[PDB]
Amino acid sequence: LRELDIVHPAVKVLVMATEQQKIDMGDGTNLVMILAGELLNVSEKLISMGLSAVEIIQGYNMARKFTLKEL
Amino acid sequence: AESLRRDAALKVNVTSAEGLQSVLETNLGPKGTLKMLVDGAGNIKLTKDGKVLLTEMQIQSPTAVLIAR
Amino acid sequence: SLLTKVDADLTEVLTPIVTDAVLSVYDAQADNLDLHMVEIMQMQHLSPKDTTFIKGLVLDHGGRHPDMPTRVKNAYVL
Amino acid sequence: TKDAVRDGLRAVANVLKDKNIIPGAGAFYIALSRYLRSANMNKLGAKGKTKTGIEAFAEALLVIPKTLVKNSGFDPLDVLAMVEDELDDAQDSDETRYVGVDLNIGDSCDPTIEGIWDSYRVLRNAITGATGIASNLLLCDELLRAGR
Amino acid sequence: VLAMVEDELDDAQDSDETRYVGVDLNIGDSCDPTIEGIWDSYRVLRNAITGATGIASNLLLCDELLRAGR
Amino acid sequence: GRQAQISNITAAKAVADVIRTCLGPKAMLKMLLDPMGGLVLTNDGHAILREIDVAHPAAKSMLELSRTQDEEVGDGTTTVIILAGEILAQCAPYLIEKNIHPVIIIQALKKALTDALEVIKQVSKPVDVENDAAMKKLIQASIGTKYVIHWSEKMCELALDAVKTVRKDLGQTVEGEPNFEIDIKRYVRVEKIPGGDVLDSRVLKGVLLNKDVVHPKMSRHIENPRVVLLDCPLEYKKGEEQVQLMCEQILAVRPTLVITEKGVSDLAQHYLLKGGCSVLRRVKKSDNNRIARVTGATIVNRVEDLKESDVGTNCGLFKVEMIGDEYFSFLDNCKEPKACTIMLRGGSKDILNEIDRNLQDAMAVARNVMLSPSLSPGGGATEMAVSVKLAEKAKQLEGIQQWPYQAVADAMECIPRTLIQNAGGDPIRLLSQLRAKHAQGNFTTGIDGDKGKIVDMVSYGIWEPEVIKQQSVKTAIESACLLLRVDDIVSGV
Repeated sequence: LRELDIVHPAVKVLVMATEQQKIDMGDGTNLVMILAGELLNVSEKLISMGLSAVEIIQGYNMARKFTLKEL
Repeated sequence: AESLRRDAALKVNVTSAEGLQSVLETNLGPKGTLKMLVDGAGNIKLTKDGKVLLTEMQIQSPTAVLIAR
Repeated sequence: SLLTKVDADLTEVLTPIVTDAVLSVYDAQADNLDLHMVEIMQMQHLSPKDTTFIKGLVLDHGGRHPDMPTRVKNAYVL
Repeated sequence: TKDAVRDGLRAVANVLKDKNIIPGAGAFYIALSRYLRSANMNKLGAKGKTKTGIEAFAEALLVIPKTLVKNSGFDPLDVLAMVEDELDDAQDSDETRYVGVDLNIGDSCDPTIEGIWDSYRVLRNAITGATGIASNLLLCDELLRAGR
Repeated sequence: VLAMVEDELDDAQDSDETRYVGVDLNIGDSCDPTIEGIWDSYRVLRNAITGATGIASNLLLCDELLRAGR
Repeated sequence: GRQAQISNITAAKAVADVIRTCLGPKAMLKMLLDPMGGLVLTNDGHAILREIDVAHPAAKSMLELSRTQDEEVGDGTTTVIILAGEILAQCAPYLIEKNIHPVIIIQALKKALTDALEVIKQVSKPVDVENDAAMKKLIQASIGTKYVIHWSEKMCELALDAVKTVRKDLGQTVEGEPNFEIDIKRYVRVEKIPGGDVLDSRVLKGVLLNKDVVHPKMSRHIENPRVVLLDCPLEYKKGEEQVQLMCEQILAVRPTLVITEKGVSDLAQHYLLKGGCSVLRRVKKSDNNRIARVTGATIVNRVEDLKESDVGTNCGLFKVEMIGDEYFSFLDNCKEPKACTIMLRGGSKDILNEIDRNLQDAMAVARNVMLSPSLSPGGGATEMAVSVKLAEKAKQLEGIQQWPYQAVADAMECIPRTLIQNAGGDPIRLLSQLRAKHAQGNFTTGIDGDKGKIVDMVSYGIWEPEVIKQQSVKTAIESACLLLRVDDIVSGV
């Protein structure tokens, strides 16, 4: 990602989030970028279905707390 | 030598205001949307503050100039 | 004011920080309040969820020696 | 985060300086838009032609409660009728009960229990400030292009 | 003319009487339609309000304009 | 050919096109788009015209004529352009379609201007120039809708004291009579004083100087200081005991005060210290002419030529007492030395700068009442009343000038129609009723700006001086005729 030229500024958000995985833990950089790309694909059906993106964000915050307790 | 008058402004001023209104309409409130504004600095910045939005974008429309003040 | 500019998950973290920030620097009298007296430090290292409130003042360049003590309680400043 | 901290300190700054506080979540805008509409009809002390433009100002104050529910996907007409039904029961009784829009549940709410409050100084200059700015835009008949 | 008629109708209710008000096109103020002599039939206005309501409502009911048959 | 005459009328209409809604107290705000991205939201008529870039040369002539009227009077700038602009519009079909000679139209405007001034003198009403309460509602026209509205009561006392002091009747038929003989420029010149209060502001008669004492030990209070004026300062003379000799020439009369235009060396300070006289340096040249008039000391170049005729009479006080953290000097006395110095004090420098321009415009309107002891009805009442008299005098002319003479009455009705277009009412309905009220109403029926219903001006008491109405119609005819005098436009050096 450091050797590639990024055009759309929205892609840089995932690039900056990818470096967060490499600096601290250093492992799992592929798990962060691939999972973040799929969360947008499953949300594309929800954005089209008429579910507002606000409740889509609120749903992930409730699902994130349920996942951390199960780990 | 005719007394016919025109509007030519208020219809454009309201139309230019409705365009700027919709930008800050979804940015208001805790349930609003967070928009990204990057002009020329390559620095990603996300804020809902209405004053910061107008200072980071150069608007040629004269309607948004008074709103910026 | 906090719930507007964030995703509402950071509000619960900054709720005790922002509330205790004004009350600590401002004694209760007529007087007035000064927001310039409240310092603001920016760090890109730790996550925003771990942020905490600083009652005192923090500095940039400290002394570097391996034998310096980690914690010093009731220290005199000169 | 820096924008949220600087906005939070200046919001609390007006709380200690000014002893007056106003509830948010559209509680002030819905009550003001409904009061100004029924005040001029009973008094009739302004003018017959002027009340036409006064109605535009009352209807322009209801956009804020309709905007908060618009981003959440809720029907702005549904939440508007639910608040008006609660205000009608408050006018019959001589007590004081405030009504506000709840974004999480979607129904109305008590702004004193929920804890949503807005500064008095911010909202005092918001009505007067937006009045002069929106008025000057309506005073320009023709755009003047010169200087070159 | 809209303000003068609405202000006249409100003063007639407080006086406890029945007074009809209408628009005078020549002078520009209001007028009494019984004295001026302007009258419309009952069957004309009955089908006008009912007819214009059903036809205009059906226009908003159109979801899409389809082009077929050619 | 005839194409240049069309462009002259078009250029005059294009300039008046902007100020159409800029006439009256209800004038709206304009937005000027600059090529650099700036905007000007000020509603001032004459302030926008200076920033308007125009092409046709006749449009530049309207800007120069409006600039001259802007210096004499503060208001009525847009009134002249609109009035002169509508004359060319009504005379456009007469000059082209009717094939009327332009000088005949110009000559008709000259005869119509004479009859217009006679009607203005008839509709004028007598006013007392010595009444202080009557001058309050007059000057208020330049007061209200400004920050000085709260101090308006105190602002009237500051304006009347400056005008009544420098005015001289001198009525006689021998050498000619200036009415009250007011001089605003030199005598009424104001110097702002930092610090103080606006309510305590008083009118001082004399010359004020902010320079303090140049010596550490000196008497701060002098009973009767005698002002001595000079050009060449005290120092060693150089070509393009000597310093003490220059001091002995001044001490020949033993003065108690010494004022030097330029700086003073430290050598001359010790020589004049034993003589019991204060030393004051750093004095402007423009003030030296005013100091000699409030004192009587003859201005002399060489110190050896200083005359003994200098007098220190009519000096109120020497008090140097500090005001606003700065030592001042007050030459004011209890008599009028044919001049005055207005002392403006306030709580900041921004307030003083606003009172400055406002007080000068307040006294300009005050002088307009003093010069002409008559008032004319405002709010379109004067403009409509003259148009009624023009229609009656058009039937007795019996000539070719009758057609362009009737076009003037149509332009006289544009000013009251202008206030109606900004009022929001029906212009055709109001102008038809307003014209009939002047015949049987003794021109007492005006137009109300705040409400918008046609009412009389006797109740609200809206009145303006005659000299503004005279100079408005006089400049408009001179501006309209000047555009008709040029039938051809050429380019090149």
